[PDB]
Amino acid sequence: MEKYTIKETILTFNNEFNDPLDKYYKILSNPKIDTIEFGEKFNQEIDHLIPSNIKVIKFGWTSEFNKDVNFLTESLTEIYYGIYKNHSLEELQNLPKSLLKLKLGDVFNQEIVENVLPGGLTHLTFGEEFNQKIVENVLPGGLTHLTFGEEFNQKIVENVLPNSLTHLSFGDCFNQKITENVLPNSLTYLEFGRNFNQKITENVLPNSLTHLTFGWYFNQQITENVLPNSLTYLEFGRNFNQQITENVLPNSLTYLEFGRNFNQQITENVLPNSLTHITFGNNFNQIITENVLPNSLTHLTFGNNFNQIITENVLPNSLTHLTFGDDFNQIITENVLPNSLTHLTFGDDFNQIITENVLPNSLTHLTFGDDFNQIITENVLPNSLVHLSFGCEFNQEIAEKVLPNSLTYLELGHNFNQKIIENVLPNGLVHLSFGCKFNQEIVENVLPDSLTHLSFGHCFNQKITENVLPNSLTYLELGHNFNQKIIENVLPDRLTYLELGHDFNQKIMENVLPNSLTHLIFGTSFNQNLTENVLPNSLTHLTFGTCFNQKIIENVLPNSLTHLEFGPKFNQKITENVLPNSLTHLTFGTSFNQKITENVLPNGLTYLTFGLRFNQKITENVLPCSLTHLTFGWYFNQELTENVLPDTLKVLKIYYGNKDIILKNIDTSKIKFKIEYFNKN
Repeated sequence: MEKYTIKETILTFNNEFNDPLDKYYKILSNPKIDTIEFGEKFNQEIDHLIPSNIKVIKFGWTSEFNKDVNFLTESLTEIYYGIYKNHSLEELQNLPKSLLKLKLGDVFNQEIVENVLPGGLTHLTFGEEFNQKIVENVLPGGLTHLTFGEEFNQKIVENVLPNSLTHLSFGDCFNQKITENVLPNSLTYLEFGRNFNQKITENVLPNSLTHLTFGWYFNQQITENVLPNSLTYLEFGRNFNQQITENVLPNSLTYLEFGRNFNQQITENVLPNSLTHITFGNNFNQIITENVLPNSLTHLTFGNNFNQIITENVLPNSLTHLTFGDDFNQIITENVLPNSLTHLTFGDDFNQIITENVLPNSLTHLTFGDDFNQIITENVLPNSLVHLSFGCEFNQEIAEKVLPNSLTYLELGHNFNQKIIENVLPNGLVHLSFGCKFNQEIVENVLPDSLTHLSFGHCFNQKITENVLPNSLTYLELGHNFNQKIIENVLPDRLTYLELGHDFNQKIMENVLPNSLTHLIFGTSFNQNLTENVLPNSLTHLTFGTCFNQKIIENVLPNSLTHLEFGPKFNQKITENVLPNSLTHLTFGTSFNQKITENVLPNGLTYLTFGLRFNQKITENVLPCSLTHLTFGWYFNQELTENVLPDTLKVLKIYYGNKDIILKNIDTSKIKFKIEYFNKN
């Protein structure tokens, strides 16, 4: 929060770092760093202050840097400038001939002429404001990637783009005609920006283009033999809404995406059989008939407005993924969904009855939307289904033979609150999740013993008695309102994770928590005293919630515990032999402010974090002898001495505002550990 940081090869300065570099040469000469990342505030000379090991200088788009730069290392290969950086043409002419990748500053807006940009450059990106003409032999001859900024809107004529270019991206304002032989024969990716709305005729798109993306305003017809036979990816923009007739989409296309406004009829022999992915935009709402969709289609996504009926032999037998939008709510009868379909997702509005042999026997994943709320009877859900998710409004009874034996994942939605009796949930269910409103009794032999994960929503607040929870349960999450006593022989023997909710605040007696539990999480309200042999001897992680503020005496915290987190309100004395010797990570909450004497903190503790309000003196032989990471809070305001800190210490985390008081008696220039500062904002 007040430093620089090294990761892999990239050194990143602080986002607030604005200091001269004269003294960092040593730091920057570290032979394992390739790049420097500067931030928002840095605005200092970098001319002769950069060793030649760093080959990439990335400034970050909001950088405040605007210094004249004329002596970059002749080993630089990449540099990217930010929003406030300008250039003179001299500066660009002084760029090193090693440069391969360049983003110009966003202020720059002067005509670049011949023999200015580095000749060997391969990647060029113009700044936001650049909008000057470009003529022949201006762009480096071996350029491969060219990206224009927002404001560029100048004509591009023949032989200005290198015949080596593969990637071309226009910005928001570009809107000039593109004529024959302007786009290089090597181009593969072409992206137009917001305002491009110009006709595209034959022999304009090269024979090598694979990816074509239009932007917001493009809305011109696409005629026969305009799209090359190499195109595999075609994405239209918001406004494109022209009819696509026969033989205009090439026979190589695999991905087709429409934008918001496309809403034209699609007849036969328009969608090439090669297409695997089709996505419609928001407004498409035209009927699709029998032999229209390609026979290779695997993925089909409708937009929010689509709501036309789908009859037999419309969906191809290749389709595996089908996703409906908000508005779809048409009846689906028997032989409509192909027998290849594995993933079916409905949108908000779908709420039609689904009868016997509508859902194909290949379906593995069925997701309903907000409104679905019809009864589901026997032989409706197929026997291949593993994953079933209901939406907010489903709230119908689920009878015995409704859910298939193959189901492993059941998620019930916000409003579901019907009774669940025996032989409803299939043996084999692994994940069961109840939504907000579920609050019905769960008696025994209801939850399948195969279940491992069980979580309840806001409202569940029913008793859990004996042999109710399945034998294989490893994960139990209780919700906001759960506040019932948990008794002996309720939690099963393989439970490792138990999370209690906001309201839970009942006493826990001795043989309640199983000796398999490793993780215990108390909610906001828990504030009951914990006594001896209550917490099991397997527990490694203990987290207290907001309100827990009871004194912990000896032989309460188990001898297995490694990670202890107190909550905001915990503020009780901790004396000798209370924290187990196994502890390695200890975190106090906001309000803890008690004196800590010697022989209290386990010596094997490695991570210690005090909270906001802690402010007690630290004397000798108080801090653990193994401690490596010590963090104090905002209000800590005590002198630390070198004889008080253990020799193992690696990192001390401190509030900057109080450094002068905390480090009064510490030569920062002779310590073996690293000091990290934090701010209030």
